[PDB]
Amino acid sequence: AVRGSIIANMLQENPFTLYPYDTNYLIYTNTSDLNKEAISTYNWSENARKDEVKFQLSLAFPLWRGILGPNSVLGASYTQKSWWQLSNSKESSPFRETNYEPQLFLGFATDYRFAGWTLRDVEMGYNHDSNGRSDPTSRSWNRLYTRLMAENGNWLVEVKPWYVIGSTDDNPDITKYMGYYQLKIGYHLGEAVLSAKGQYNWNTGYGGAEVGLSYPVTKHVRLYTQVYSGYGESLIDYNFNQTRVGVGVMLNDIF
Amino acid sequence: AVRGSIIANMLQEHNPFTLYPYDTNYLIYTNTSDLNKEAISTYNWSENARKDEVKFQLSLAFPLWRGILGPNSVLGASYTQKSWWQLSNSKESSPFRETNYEPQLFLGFATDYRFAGWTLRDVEMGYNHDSNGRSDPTSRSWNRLYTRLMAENGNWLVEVKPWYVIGSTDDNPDITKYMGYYQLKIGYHLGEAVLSAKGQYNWNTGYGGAEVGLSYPVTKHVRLYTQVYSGYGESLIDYNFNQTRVGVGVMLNDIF
Ligand SMILES: CCCCCCCCO[C@@H]1O[C@H](CO)[C@@H](O)[C@H](O)[C@H]1O
Ligand SMILES: CCCCCCCCO[C@@H]1O[C@H](CO)[C@@H](O)[C@H](O)[C@H]1O
Ligand SMILES: CCCCCCCCO[C@@H]1O[C@H](CO)[C@@H](O)[C@H](O)[C@H]1O
Ligand SMILES: CCCCCCCCO[C@@H]1O[C@H](CO)[C@@H](O)[C@H](O)[C@H]1O
Ligand SMILES: CCCCCCCCCCCC
Ligand SMILES: CCCCCCCCCCCC
Ligand SMILES: [Ca+2]
Ligand SMILES: [Ca+2]
Repeated sequence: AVRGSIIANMLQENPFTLYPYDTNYLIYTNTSDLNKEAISTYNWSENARKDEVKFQLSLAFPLWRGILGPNSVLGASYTQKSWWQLSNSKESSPFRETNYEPQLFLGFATDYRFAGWTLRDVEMGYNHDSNGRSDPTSRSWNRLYTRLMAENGNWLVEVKPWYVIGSTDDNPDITKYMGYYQLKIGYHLGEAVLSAKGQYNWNTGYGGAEVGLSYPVTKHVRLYTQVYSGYGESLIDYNFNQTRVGVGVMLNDIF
Repeated sequence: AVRGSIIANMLQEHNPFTLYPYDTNYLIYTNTSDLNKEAISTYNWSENARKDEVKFQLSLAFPLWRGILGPNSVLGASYTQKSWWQLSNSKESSPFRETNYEPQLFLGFATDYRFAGWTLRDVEMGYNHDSNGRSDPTSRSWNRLYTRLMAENGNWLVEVKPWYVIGSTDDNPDITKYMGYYQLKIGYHLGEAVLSAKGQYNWNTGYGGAEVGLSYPVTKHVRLYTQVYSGYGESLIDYNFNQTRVGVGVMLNDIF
């Protein structure tokens, strides 16, 4: 029963109640640069705008609680990120890009304590990340990963290392830009949450950072502001660098 | 509270890391009688389209303001998303054929109006946008002002949702000929099993479509689910296209 424990939440016991995995938000954004050369096969690409509506849905699905003892769970998750040219009525406001991220995993709610920090989540599983397109906009990669989440007072730190498995023919140099792990830091400043999510490949010099700030405006809606800077904001832009700023609303933050 | 009442659920305060569902949430593997290659001929991969597809629906309710118009009312929003995915079509890099995005803003009320055995439980008024996220020439969209009314009686649930089309429907001008002005939903609780039927019919044109389903709990959060769709308007790109589609897979929540 811990703020930010995905798995501890999933263990909690009516049947019309869904569980979140990651953050759920809808924001209005502008990017520094639109990647028009990657989406050149789309008819509307020449007239693509830098202002878009960005949103993420993310859900956890407990399938088997107690598979490996009282504090474990066989679970699934689904994260979806979409970039939508709403203001671009000239081209019938199309979606530029969606990322679909299903996962299947074994999760453990833990309490290992070291140096003031408490390891709360240990999660191991399969991750698929694709963009739902055909050639040549198709982008896709699969990962075996471990997610480890620890908290210390107002801090939350999450490390997610992975191993790429299978084909990456659509984007074979993706690990050059994405790296082999993802770091997440949350900071709780009163009821406000400062957040940072990113990757850095130290042998290639590539990475990207997502910084955010949210605060409850009501007991229903949080205000949320986001900056993304770097490579790999979306699969179609994994090898593309830009800076994006957005404002909007959020249900859940990382803790 | 009451099984099947979206509004009654939305009024229950909870732990802020719990979402509310609006419609059903499911993931099924499907085979259609006919794939509408014609409508999607603009896509490079259209002629190698395969009749087997993954279909899934996500649907969430978002309480914005409880008590806006009294203790049993709510200002809310919903988002329903349906996707058809050519998973098996590795030859074309398994693209999505079609997604429908259905955001709503509404005023809802939890009621207790009993009449001839049936108890009206949900009264909902709001705005609906239904788009496919495409550009010319595959773009399909329509806006609607609707009322949703849900009533129950023993093992039965009946939901009627009549609407009024508003604004331009320039991507699909004759959409009302295949969809109609209302949607009917019937749920039946047979033990832990749920029979469901969801449909529309235009009496003046003879066009319609129906979706029948059966689900059974495997666990407290997961159900096995089978679906048959038959008729017109399964998706926006197929509003004027007739097909029969059968699917099997898993479900979180059924209609009650
Ligand atoms: C924090 C949210 C950013 C607000 C910026 C949104 C409005 C800017 O919109 C801009 O209009 C231009 C011409 O009219 C387009 O060509 C640009 O690509 C578009 O970004
Ligand atoms: C509520 C925790 C009771 C204190 C016993 C936990 C032992 C952990 O040990 C220490 O605890 C301190 C907090 O007491 C931390 O600041 C130290 O850095 C940590 O190493
Ligand atoms: C039995 C002691 C109860 C009083 C605990 C107050 C001490 C606050 O100390 C806190 O201890 C936590 C537990 O290790 C650490 O995680 C925090 O980082 C630390 O500051
Ligand atoms: C989102 C549109 C702006 C209107 C603000 C909605 C106000 C929140 O509304 C209400 O606040 C009450 C007091 O905390 C609670 O008792 C309710 O459960 C909550 O919904
Ligand atoms: C059971 C809840 C529905 C979850 C939908 C996830 C489907 C994964 C999509 C994969 C796209 C490439
Ligand atoms: C919390 C996330 C809600 C997402 C709302 C998306 C609305 C998309 C409309 C696109 C149709 C063309
Ligand atoms: Ca693909
Ligand atoms: Ca459109």
